[PDB]
Amino acid sequence: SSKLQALFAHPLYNVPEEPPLLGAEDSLLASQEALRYYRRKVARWNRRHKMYREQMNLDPPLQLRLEASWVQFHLGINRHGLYSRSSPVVSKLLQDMRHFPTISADYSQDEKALLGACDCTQIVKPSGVHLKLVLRFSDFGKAMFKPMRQQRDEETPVDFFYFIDFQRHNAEIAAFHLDRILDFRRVPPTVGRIVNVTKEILEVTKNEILQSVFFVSPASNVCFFAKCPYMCKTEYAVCGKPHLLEGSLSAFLPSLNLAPRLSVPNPWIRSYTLAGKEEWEVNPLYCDTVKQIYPYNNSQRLLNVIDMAIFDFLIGNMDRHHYEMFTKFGDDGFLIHLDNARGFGRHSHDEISILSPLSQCCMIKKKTLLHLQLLAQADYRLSDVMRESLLEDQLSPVLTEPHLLALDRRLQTILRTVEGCIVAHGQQSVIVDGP
Amino acid sequence: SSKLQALFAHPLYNVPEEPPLLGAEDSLLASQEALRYYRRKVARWNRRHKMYREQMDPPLQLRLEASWVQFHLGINRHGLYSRSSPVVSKLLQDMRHFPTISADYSQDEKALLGACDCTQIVKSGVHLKLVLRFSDFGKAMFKPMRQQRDEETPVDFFYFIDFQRHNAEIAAFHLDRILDFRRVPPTVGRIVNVTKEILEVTKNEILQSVFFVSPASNVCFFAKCPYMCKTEYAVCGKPHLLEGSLSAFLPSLNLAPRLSVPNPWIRSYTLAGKEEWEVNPLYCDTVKQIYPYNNSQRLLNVIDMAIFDFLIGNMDRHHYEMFTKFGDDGFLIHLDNARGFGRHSHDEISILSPLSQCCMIKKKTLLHLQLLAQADYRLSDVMRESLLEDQLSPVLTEPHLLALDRRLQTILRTVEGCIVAHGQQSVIVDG
Ligand SMILES: Nc1ncnc2c1ncn2[C@@H]1O[C@H](COP(=O)(O)OP(=O)(O)OP(=O)(O)O)[C@@H](O)[C@H]1O
Ligand SMILES: Nc1ncnc2c1ncn2[C@@H]1O[C@H](COP(=O)(O)OP(=O)(O)OP(=O)(O)O)[C@@H](O)[C@H]1O
Ligand SMILES: *[C@@H]1O[C@H](CO)[C@@H](O[C@@H]2O[C@H](CO)[C@@H](O)[C@H](O)[C@H]2NC(C)=O)[C@H](O)[C@H]1NC(C)=O
Ligand SMILES: *[C@@H]1O[C@H](CO)[C@@H](O[C@@H]2O[C@H](CO)[C@@H](O)[C@H](O)[C@H]2NC(C)=O)[C@H](O)[C@H]1NC(C)=O
Ligand SMILES: *[C@@H]1O[C@H](CO)[C@@H](O)[C@H](O)[C@H]1NC(C)=O
Ligand SMILES: *[C@@H]1O[C@H](CO)[C@@H](O)[C@H](O)[C@H]1NC(C)=O
Repeated sequence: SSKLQALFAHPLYNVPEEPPLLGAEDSLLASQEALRYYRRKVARWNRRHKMYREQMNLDPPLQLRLEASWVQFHLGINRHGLYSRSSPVVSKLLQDMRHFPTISADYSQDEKALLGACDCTQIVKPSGVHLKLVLRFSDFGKAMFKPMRQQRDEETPVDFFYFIDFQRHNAEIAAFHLDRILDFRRVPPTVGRIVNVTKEILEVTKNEILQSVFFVSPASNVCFFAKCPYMCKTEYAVCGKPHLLEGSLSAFLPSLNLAPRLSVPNPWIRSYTLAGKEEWEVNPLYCDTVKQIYPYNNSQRLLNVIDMAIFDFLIGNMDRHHYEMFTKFGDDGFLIHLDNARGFGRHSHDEISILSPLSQCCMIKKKTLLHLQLLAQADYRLSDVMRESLLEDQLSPVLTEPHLLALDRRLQTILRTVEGCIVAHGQQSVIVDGP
Repeated sequence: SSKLQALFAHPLYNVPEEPPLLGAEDSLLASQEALRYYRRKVARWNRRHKMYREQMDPPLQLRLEASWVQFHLGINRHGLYSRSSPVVSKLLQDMRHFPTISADYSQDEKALLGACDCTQIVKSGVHLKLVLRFSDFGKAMFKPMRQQRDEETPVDFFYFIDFQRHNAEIAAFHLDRILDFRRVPPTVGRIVNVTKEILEVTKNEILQSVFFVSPASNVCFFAKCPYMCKTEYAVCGKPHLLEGSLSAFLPSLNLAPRLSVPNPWIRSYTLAGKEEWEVNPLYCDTVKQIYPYNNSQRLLNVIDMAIFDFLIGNMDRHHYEMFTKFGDDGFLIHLDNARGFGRHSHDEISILSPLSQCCMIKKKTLLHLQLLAQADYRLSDVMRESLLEDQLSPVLTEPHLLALDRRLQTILRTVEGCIVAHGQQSVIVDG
């Protein structure tokens, strides 16, 4: 039969989560306050669209429809995660980002600043994906489009080979599918899409700078480039073949005006060579100190970081410098796992230093451990349910077989690490229950 | 006598460097082209200053004998400045004493205004730094001392806070000069009247509006977006004076373009047991076959940079910068050393990975390290002596100074390990 279907039909994936949702105070957005904010944005967008049409030389207006996928997605964000388990709203949102036509395109706000005044210090930073764009669909929803990395390192002399995000777009897609399978529900829905850069980007953008950077390749391909990255001799161009370009689309979170977010540094982003001969991943003194440092003094926050370390270890992401949280949900709120483009880069190496929070603190959520133990059994094998889940995406296969099988190998390392913690402290100390 | 004086009088610190400079192609700037560019900027600044003052004095003239002008014209293929340079000595004094005439935000921080997004704010970033311009038209990067405790910055993680930030920029330059790397810009400490020398001289209305008087009757200025993100957001005089670090500006990118290059050893990896990462050569054997590390000079320069970073315990050298004119094999600029001198009781040997994996080192670099390990030229003694010249003396406490001796011994013991495995001929490269 189907292992993915058996997984979500399993009793474990149908246990109600505690404490139950109390409606208002547990939802991220207030429906009436958020809807009138979106209605003002749609009226704003229609005014710009009517005036822009007059400035050039030339359809019915757009209406904010409450039943849109992204609207229900935003209103569905609650204290338990970004989305619900076995959610038909997420399924509809994935299809909508995959098929809906685009109506506008622009740069991301963080890259509109780096249009200068070209300085290679703020351009060659890691984890930064230049040439990415924000697309707006016909239902007014927005997604972050990260195009596939195409240029080899000979075309980018400054880039170091083993740091290039070759798997960049595949990593965003597969990280969401693993998030759903693990039932963390902490990364935004993400799909692959083959995009006509001419029709769905160049012909819909109102940004004159983005219009001017499009050009025709000597091989008769349609391309757009970033000028400042080109001068810094890093990645600067992507091209259709001759029009179609493959990439990843990630659904936008609610506006920071409606839901502010904080960025918090990851205390385990770096490992340290301790004075011999105790190993870093096994020594608990660091976490013993972090446990006494706000906000890691409360149980939920440290357990959430341990969840994030397990997720990062599974995808081999060494670049989680910071994690983000919603302000409304306070310190005990869940962590948002954004920008996973640095994952799934090395299928033949497992960086156990990512697991350091688990191996040092020696505690784990009961829910998290049961899901990992279930995904290690043959009937629910993690590589099988992942491969099956990823067949839904337009860019199937998202992950090759070596990456899928590495998920099973890294899962065994996580469970074998849990065994080590239990030997040293007992199940009562390691396996923490939820309020 | 004086160990610092004995160091620079030693024969080693007076050997002429090969190959000798051939004048034109070895200097960074073309004198006549750069001087007319600076003269246009001074005329521009006088034009901006004449209109601004009318909306509410004799003009400024670009003087060739100014310290920073000779500093810029002195940059050549061998480093940012010359050994035992009286121009550098004058520049350190000028940045310490000259009055300011203008103040503004750094260019990279004018972008984050803002439009507040905490992702681009909590990035090694000093958001309260300012660029000051002196009466001789020279510019310096002012990084104020970190004052706010972590209770006032709920998002900041304690062991990541750059408490030693301003002292680290100063001490990193003094160590750069003592090592004779000559690769970081001259840097001084200064106790700055934030009212007289910043608020009353800036033409940026936003910077004017962020100044306020503390309830404790201190003069402060703050950053709005960092405050909302619950990170470091304010520094204060007591009630006017605030100490910080001043780093001399490099020439304009219009005159001398620079590239940023990722450090291939910024991260360490857990190899399959039980071979250690810093000792296993397979990684550098691969990097040696990857441009531009296939040529000798570039890899040796990175190894120099790793030695420097290990001495100061800087784990945050994600990128290094180079001048475009000098092409490959050019020297590396060691900028923004604010993350150094943070842990005096811990030695992160993974920083030394380029040396311990590649097992090669410059002959010049090794001889300077071997000399600085001897009692008569002890690195901690010459550093402590050198740092007494700064207004914020001692700049470094005793644990940080003594850690320099311990890390120097670790570097030398690593070289011995390389020589045992490959012999002196393979490890010690000549120029
Ligand atoms: N799913 C996501 N993946 C990656 N980054 C995201 C995602 N959602 C939001 N962001 C980040 O948040 C920014 C959008 O923040 P903002 O609050 O401006 O949203 P907005 O809807 O554009 O705001 P406004 O309501 O003013 O138009 C993006 O530039 C991006 O960097
Ligand atoms: N000593 C230094 N330490 C650290 N960073 C520096 C130093 N000198 C220069 N920089 C960096 O290099 C950048 C150079 O900027 P820029 O090219 O605008 O210089 P400029 O002289 O202001 O140029 P312009 O001729 O346009 O005025 C600065 O923004 C600064 O961040
Ligand atoms: C992708 O989009 C482009 C642009 O709309 C399509 O190209 C055009 O349609 C036909 C086919 O060449 C021509 O008569 C038009 O003149 C083209 N327009 C432009 C602006 O070039 C293209 O067909 C789409 N599909 C693919 C697979 O490329
Ligand atoms: C720092 O600078 C301020 C401003 O120049 C000095 O304050 C002034 O002191 C004079 C008398 O010496 C008064 O006439 C002004 O009204 C003061 N201005 C303000 C804003 O208070 C201050 O004395 C300086 N502090 C030093 C040099 O330590
Ligand atoms: C965690 O520590 C903070 C310290 O400010 C305290 O306010 C909070 O009540 C503590 N919570 C728990 C669950 O220990
Ligand atoms: C290193 O490789 C580049 C390009 O592959 C080449 O131009 C250069 O000459 C090589 N280095 C040496 C020392 O030959």
